[PDB]
Amino acid sequence: EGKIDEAADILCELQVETYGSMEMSEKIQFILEQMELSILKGDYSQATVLSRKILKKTFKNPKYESLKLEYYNLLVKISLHKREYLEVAQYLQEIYQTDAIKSDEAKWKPVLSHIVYFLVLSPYGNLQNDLIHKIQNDNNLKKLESQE
Amino acid sequence: MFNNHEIDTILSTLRMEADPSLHPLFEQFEKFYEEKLWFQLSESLTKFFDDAKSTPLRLRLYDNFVSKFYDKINQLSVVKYLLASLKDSKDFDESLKYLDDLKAQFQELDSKKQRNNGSKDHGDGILLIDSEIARTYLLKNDLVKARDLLDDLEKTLDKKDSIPLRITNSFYSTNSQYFKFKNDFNSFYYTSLLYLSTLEPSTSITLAERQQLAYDLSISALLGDKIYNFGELLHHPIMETIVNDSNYDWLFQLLNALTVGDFDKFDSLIKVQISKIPILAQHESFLRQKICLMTLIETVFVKNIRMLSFEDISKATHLPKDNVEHLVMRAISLGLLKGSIDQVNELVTISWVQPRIISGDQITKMKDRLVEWNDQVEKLGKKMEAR
Repeated sequence: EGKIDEAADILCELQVETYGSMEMSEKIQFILEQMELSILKGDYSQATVLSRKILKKTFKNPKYESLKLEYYNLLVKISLHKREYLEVAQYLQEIYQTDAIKSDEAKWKPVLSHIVYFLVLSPYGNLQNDLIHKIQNDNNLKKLESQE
Repeated sequence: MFNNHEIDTILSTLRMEADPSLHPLFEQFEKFYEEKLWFQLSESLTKFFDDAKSTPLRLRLYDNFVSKFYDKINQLSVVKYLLASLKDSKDFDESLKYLDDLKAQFQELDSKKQRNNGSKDHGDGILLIDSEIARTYLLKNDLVKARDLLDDLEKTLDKKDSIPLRITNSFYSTNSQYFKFKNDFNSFYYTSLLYLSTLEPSTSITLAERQQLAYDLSISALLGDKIYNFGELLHHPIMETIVNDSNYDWLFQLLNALTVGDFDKFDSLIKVQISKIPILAQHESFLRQKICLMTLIETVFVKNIRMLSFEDISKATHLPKDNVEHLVMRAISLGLLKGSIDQVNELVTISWVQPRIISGDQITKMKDRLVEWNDQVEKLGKKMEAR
């Protein structure tokens, strides 16, 4: 219908009321709808707080890469609106570790390029020092070499 | 000829009465093919001495001797030549097969003692075997996989390590080939130099191995600027374990060119193989500044003087001031200079960075200084003694 405001509100009451932590798979979906609604509304904040809480919970539990990536895809759309490049680098840095183990290196080597590349955009990076050292940052792909 | 049979019998018989690894028809083949003092391989202590003056082919013939071997002389001895034979015969496809045939924990540990690796002398199989699989794949195939193999050679090296030179020299040789491929010539120059110093006391003192490694050293020094200048070349041999000419002519000319700083002498020394490469020419200017800088600084240094002008460095390089300004700025970035350039004073105030090494001139001067210092201190000491 186009009732963005009304959908966002009904979702907000629900997720807290249903679940502290009992079932993640169902909780995460509801959270996903909210995030989508939150970008359009201009209400940046509610999503950011929700993304942070859910992420911690999933990492502690049995891990699944997929879930994480879905949090991130929404976040960056909010991040563009603000503009904290540091913020995107960190959030992507922790998902890089989940990618390391689980996922094949074709996804992985572009993610590496992307984190160093957010850190170029912003002035300095503490974080950058850690990444430049790696041995998979200075071989392989074109894109890795260009970035180093 | 007939030395295969003569040696092998007398040693087999002398030890245990039944000839334990010798069998009559294996001997017949090796006699038939060869006509030399050395045989392509042999058995026991004799195998060490007796290497091919052609190509080992009788490596498959030897495997029969390997099942029989242990009773006569130990198991640890087998890999020393047999895995090295496979690397020499340049058959890629068979080299790969045998490492899987012999492998690890199937003939390489029942009750024997483990030392690992066997380039020179001998040890247990495993760490040798790992070096061979990794070497044959690196040359053959993808770079990305050649790196992953390097990493595995690395984790195994760290876990288990030995007191002989054999392990160290194996790690060095495997990695060097990779660098040679890459345009990372500076890292190749660091690597090949390390291998040089391990090599000359022991392990691979065959002339072939000195000659290839030397050639790689000369090409890399010119391409790089990674570690000091031509002092490293004087101390260790790449022109006096082997030839002084035929692409080691270039070395003596490199020494003349660096001191003088002539571009023409740089142009003439390089021949087509080394020259075509895009890498060298930038790195020629880097080597020239470092050497010239070391000469001016020693001169002024006699107490604590480190002030050298734009004019001294411009002169040395034979480039105007503006080219030098950009050039020093690139060189400080690297950290080959740890002084600082004050643009509008037109003076460079330099905080030491120089290595100061290889002495003959420096010792005479040092001796003079040591004495002076001792006197200065002595007076201080006298005053304390007094009250």
